Amino acid sequence: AKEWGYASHNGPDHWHELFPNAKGENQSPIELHTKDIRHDPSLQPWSVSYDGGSAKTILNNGKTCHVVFDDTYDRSMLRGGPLPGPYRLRQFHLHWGSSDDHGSEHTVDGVKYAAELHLVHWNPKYNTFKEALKQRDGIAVIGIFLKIGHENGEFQIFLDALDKIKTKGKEAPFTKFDPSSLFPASRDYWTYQGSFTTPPCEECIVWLLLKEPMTVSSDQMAKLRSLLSSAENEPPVPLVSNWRPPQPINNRVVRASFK
Ligand SMILES: [Zn+2]
Repeated sequence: AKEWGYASHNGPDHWHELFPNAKGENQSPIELHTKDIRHDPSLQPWSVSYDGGSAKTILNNGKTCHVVFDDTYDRSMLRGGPLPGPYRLRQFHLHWGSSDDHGSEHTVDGVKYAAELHLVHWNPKYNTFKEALKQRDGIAVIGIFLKIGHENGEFQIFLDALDKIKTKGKEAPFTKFDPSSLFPASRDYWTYQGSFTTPPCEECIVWLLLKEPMTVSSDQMAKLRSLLSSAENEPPVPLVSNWRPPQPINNRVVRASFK
């Protein structure tokens, strides 16, 4: 089946061998150059209504750790911004690096953070997460950068569950958790259209990148890259890094919601 990873043989540069989309015009991530970004005053603020009761499970597919929500009906919503309507929250996951100096996927003015958080939502108008993947506005992603600093007690809630899913395939119950408690003070954002940063890299993403990072400690970052990519019974391979290099911007325009 689909065979990819982040190693030198199944890494980012070889993905296009098994997945064609990896060569489209609208791939992510990209690098943000504020000098080229104008403030679009037509952009409205965004808002969420998360039902912490919609959290179901936490799993380690060996590529990253996810947190799945019940998106079979309107429970945890995201609305506003450049969104044609409200979207359902499906899940979140992290990309990180080997050290605190790098790790994010998007970079601003040449600056890379320690990690990047992705909250994936989809448009109910398209009936079906699978069917939404076929539309340029099927998915909506909140992107949160992570910088090192004081320890985040909110984010810590989530980390205490990692133990239960150390290896690939693991999966455990994870309920009553509202990811909005991680959002930073400011809600100002960049926005552009792109794709998934993992195969099959569908170009169905409207991106909402926050200008302000959430802060976390190194102890917490360390915990994150202590997860294993190998299966429960296999030579333990640490999950060191799962970020994709920045792709070509092409003719895309990245709009700002702030001045
Ligand atoms: Zn992602």
